[PDB]
Amino acid sequence: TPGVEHIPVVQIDLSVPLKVPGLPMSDQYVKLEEAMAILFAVVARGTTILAKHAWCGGNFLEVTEQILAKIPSENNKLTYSHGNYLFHYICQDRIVYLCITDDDFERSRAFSFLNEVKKRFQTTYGSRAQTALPYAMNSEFSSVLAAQLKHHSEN
Amino acid sequence: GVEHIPVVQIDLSVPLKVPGLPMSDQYVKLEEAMAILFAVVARGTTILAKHAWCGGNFLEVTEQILAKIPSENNKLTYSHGNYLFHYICQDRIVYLCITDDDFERSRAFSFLNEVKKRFQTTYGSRAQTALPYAMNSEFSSVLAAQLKHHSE
Ligand SMILES: [Pr+3]
Ligand SMILES: [Pr+3]
Repeated sequence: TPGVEHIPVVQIDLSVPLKVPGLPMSDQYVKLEEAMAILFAVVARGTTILAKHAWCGGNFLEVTEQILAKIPSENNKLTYSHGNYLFHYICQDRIVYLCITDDDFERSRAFSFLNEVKKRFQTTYGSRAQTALPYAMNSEFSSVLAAQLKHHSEN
Repeated sequence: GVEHIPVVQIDLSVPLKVPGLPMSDQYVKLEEAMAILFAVVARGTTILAKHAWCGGNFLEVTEQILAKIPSENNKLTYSHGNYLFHYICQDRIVYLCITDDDFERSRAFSFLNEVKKRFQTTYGSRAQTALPYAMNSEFSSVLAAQLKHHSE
């Protein structure tokens, strides 16, 4: 095969630079197909959902009802693993902030998302969340959830 | 950081189904010196065939690249971040590929010359006029085969 240093290498700028999916540590790694990020997010109290949002199709409420039934009411944080998906939540003052993500998504990014959502939900709705009825916050908040889902799934 | 937070296996009666996602997660350790990641044939800003080997915003970037390339014949490599973009423009048709920053450029241009030869013998003068993605269904697989070959 022939010779090429007569051909220069030019530095250029890009508005949207190239992002190859890989791993969050090392950079000799590539995924041969797409990684997806946060698929679904829900705020709940115990077994009662208050707001939600999904990015695409999925039996998210079916699964969410099964999850919430398992989570203890005492404060804590945790990740559940099933098939190719992970479920991350924070329970605080009995309110659960949960999301569902590709197995290939960085957990730390997931919990940052959850902390952010919590901060906004708590500043927006305060004590109301302790008593509010099913889906009470959904019409207003789902769109907050959708914007954060987008934000944290890119950057 | 979240290493302290455990990861627990659970079981479900009715498990999660999300249609429209890829069948699996395949990660490779990257042959930085033998890894052509993407290849595209275009006329000016109009793409005619393409093929990607791995995940990436290749069409996003490709639109930004083609915008920069002058129409007169020439060959060149562009550098951005950890990647290089190598092209041959000939009779306005652009043959471009994307690779790591440490890849052997001579291998890239060999690939590009090969692809050009085939595209030109297969499609001849059509390339001057053919509509967007017109050659893609049939040629992407030629691109994929050569991509595989020149990466090994
Ligand atoms: Pr996956
Ligand atoms: Pr490198």
